[PDB]
Amino acid sequence: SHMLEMIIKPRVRGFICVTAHPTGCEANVKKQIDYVTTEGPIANGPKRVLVIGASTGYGLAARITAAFGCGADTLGVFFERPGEEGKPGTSGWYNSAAFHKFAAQKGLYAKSINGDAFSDEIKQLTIDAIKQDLGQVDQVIYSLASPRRTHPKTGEVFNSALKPIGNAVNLRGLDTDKEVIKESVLQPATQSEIDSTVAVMGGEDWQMWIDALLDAGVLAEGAQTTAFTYLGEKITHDIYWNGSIGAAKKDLDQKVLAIRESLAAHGGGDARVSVLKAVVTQASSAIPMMPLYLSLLFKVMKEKGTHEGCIEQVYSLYKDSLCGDSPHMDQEGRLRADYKELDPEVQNQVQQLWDQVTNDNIYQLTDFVGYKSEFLNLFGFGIDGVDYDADVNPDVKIPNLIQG
Ligand SMILES: NC(=O)C1=CN([C@@H]2O[C@H](COP(=O)(O)OP(=O)(O)OC[C@H]3O[C@@H](n4cnc5c(N)ncnc54)[C@H](O)[C@@H]3O)[C@@H](O)[C@H]2O)C=CC1
Ligand code: NA
Repeated sequence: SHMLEMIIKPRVRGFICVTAHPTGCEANVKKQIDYVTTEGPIANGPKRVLVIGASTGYGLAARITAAFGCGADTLGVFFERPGEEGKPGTSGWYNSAAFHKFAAQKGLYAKSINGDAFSDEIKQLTIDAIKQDLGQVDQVIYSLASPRRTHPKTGEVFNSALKPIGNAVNLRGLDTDKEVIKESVLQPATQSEIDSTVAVMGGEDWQMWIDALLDAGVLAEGAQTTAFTYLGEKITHDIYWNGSIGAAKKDLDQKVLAIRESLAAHGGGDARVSVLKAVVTQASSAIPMMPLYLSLLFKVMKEKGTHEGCIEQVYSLYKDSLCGDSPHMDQEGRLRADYKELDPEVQNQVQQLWDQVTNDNIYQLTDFVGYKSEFLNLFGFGIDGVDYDADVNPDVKIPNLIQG
């Protein structure tokens, strides 16, 4: 009778929210779109863009930036769960439904492919879509965050590890359920754990993608590809940059060589690793220390007027560096968009606060309030203008969605 609709509220445990709100996710996507259109157009951008990991976080922001900033037709790949009666879909599903809605309103092409981007099947479906619709693509954004990867050949399942390397580490953090500041000791990764992490979050699959598009002739001349990375403040180095996930990110710096080699022989193509700031996403919230680190960083950067989320960061990456006349390069040939997080004065303040925070001063020393708000926003909760009291049909459909 009324069974087709429901009132959807957050159900949160740690860094996991098992519900998502379709109306709220739509409004969140609209907010990011309106940011881009308010900042204004970006000149000399790609007009045909493939985003791998296009449904949430930085990849969603890249899709929105490319489409509503550069005016691009966009093809997205992601791995999300559709809604069904009584069972809300994932936020990325609802985000992507909204993206298709708003793109079509603006007369922009938007097609998506839902499935495992690590697989040959999904690469071929993507190839088929480009051939049918666009001819070629000018830019490929590589923005996957995953705990696992099934090798497309051997069928071996690799699982990522988020551990330090060498020595065990005493890592402080904020338990967001209990609101306590506490520490735990993380054991170092074994060689197998490191290899598995490089296999998942390293650059092999990115390479596989560019080669497959190349072989099929659906990569255009003067095209560009970038994969997102994080270097972070020195305080994050034990768990991130110099940890197992860092070994994977370091591999991007090496794969950006052979991939760039393949592309540069193809009409003068290129590849870069783009370094971005820490933001609240499904991925970051799951990394040890990150909820505490983000709570502090948010506070410090807000004090300086430099706080940004996904859309602000990616908009500036496109405008300043991917398409801009004065790009921000480092000594490694990485594109850097993260310098405001890495400023020595910011690092110093974050470090001082890191060593002062307790159960009783969390709200005086940090922006845990902001962290919590942004975390809920990911899932479509706490958004302006959304009536959370209203029943909603969780079964939200997407036109031009190819299910793998
Ligand atoms: N979150 C952060 O602070 C930062 C993240 N980055 C990097 O940006 C990239 C994206 O991260 P986030 O935006 O944080 O993650 P996210 O969790 O918001 O998004 C992950 C995306 O990958 C997709 N995905 C995951 N597995 C897939 C699969 N097997 N097949 C197809 N799609 C799949 C998801 O659908 C989603 O679109 C990552 O490389 C991450 O390391 C870089 C700087 C900092
Ligand atoms: Na992403």
